[PDB]
Amino acid sequence: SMENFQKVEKIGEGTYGVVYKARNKLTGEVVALKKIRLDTETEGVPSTAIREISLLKELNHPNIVKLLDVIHTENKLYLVFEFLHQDLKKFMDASALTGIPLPLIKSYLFQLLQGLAFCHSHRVLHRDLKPQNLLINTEGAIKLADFGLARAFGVPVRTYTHEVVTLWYRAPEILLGCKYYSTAVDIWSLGCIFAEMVTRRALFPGDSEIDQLFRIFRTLGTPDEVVWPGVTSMPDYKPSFPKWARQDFSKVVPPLDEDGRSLLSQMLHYDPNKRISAKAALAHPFFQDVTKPVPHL
Amino acid sequence: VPDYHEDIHTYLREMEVKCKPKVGYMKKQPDITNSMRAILVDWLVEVGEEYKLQNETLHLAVNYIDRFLSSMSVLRGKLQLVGTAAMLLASKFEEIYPPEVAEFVYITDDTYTKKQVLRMEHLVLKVLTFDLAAPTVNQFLTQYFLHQQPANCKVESLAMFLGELSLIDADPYLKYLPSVIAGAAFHLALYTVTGQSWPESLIRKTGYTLESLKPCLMDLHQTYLKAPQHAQQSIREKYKNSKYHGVSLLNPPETLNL
Ligand SMILES: Cc1ccccc1-c1nc2c(OCC3CCCCC3)nc(N)nc2[nH]1
Repeated sequence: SMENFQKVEKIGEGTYGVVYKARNKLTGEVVALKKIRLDTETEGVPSTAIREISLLKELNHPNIVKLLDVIHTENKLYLVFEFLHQDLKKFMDASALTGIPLPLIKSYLFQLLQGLAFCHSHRVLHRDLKPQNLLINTEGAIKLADFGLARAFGVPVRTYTHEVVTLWYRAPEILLGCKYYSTAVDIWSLGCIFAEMVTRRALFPGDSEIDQLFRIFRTLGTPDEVVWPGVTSMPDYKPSFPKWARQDFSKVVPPLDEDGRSLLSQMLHYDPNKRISAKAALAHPFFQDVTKPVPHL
Repeated sequence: VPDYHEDIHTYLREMEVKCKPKVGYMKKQPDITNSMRAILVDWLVEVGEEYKLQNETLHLAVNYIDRFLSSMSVLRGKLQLVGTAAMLLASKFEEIYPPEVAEFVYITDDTYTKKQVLRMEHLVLKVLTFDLAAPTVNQFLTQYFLHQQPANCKVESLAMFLGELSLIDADPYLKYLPSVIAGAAFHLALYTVTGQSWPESLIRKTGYTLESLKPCLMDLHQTYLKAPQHAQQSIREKYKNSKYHGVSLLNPPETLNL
């Protein structure tokens, strides 16, 4: 079953499994293999893999990582994906001295929003967008990956898992314990990632949920009933929250031009209902001139 | 949040046809029958209660079973085993906290071993080729519910019941798609409680008309009227709980006048 695949090297570790680079000996194709151990005696096929596979087969799109094959054994389960060369996080760290050129930021953000709109249009939440899970190839593509935490949703949504999204990229409606959340939580993640491409450091590196809220508030202002009808009702809202003034957005991500600031500001709108959709984002004037440069690996 | 409502509706409408079990499958099952399937499904409803599982989970499980049986011939002694694994898979896919495999082995009064349930799980995955994200009556209902003006959760709970009732009788409901059964369900609920009809807004959205729903509606209405006397009763019991405003305790209309 794997007779044809030739291991090249470990690439790392998922929400589970180990990931390897391999070549198809017969076709020459380069792939990534996610290897999951199962057992019997235990809990069977992990719900992460069940979701990742089922959703990943429906989501076929140029900015979503391609699941090529699924190999069964009694004991082993292999997910075969197209190989991509590195992740955004690795890339940004390599772009230390030079910064990432704005046309490339724009390209990458355009494509991520494309792929994210596609997820959202097929009732899928990613729920874990961050540079580690955004993969880039040597031809200008960037692609959503790691659907380990993804989930199929319904209209209107019901309460889904709370322990969700990596801290630094977590939307405030989740931090505040709101019983519903939706697509808006993924856009906030992009928002944060967009700011991170520009400034190269993370927009809200909190080390707890409270520290993370406070960082959001000190940048965006403490929300109240006028900015966000309903906040003072939410489960983890506290009337003793310090009330910080909103900072002028030019200060938040200084290198951004007016269009960029506009976009970023809507991607980080507190009220999810008014926050921008990936669909709507693709028509934003920020993108009027977008192209597709190849980066420098 | 409507920015995607239409795109999603469209999508589920395509996918329901790709994920639809093969209509005449029971004829080709040499050892099981519609009536055994009713029993199994009714039991599943029971399991759903015990473990406080979502209705969505029920509906997916049923979908899985019907799809599995559309190509895998199974002996009656093993039907429950399929059932169990479907339900497990459904829980894994849909639930925040699925019950553990040990719990599933529990509720099959020691009929099967853990190892079997786990093997069966693997075989259901292989047979359904991991395609678990299947549209359900529930997912359709829930969208239709956005068109009530105003919401009446007597209606919503009533539609869910009718919808759910349909899972049990593969004859005739296996030949109707989820979106359509949802249609009938919603209309019938709506009529019974408030005396109103399938809204014009839903015509525009679904393309379905009272006309196009008539076949299924007849089947449903009848099922509603004979519900008290059905061999299986787990759903009626369930839908008496305050949770669903005891809608099963409501009197079905004598006529529809279509
Ligand atoms: C992420 C990475 C860094 C350096 C070299 C290769 C890769 C890489 N990971 C890949 C991968 O798995 C990445 C995935 C693994 C689990 C962590 C989240 C991302 N899949 C595919 N198709 N290509 C990959 N390339």
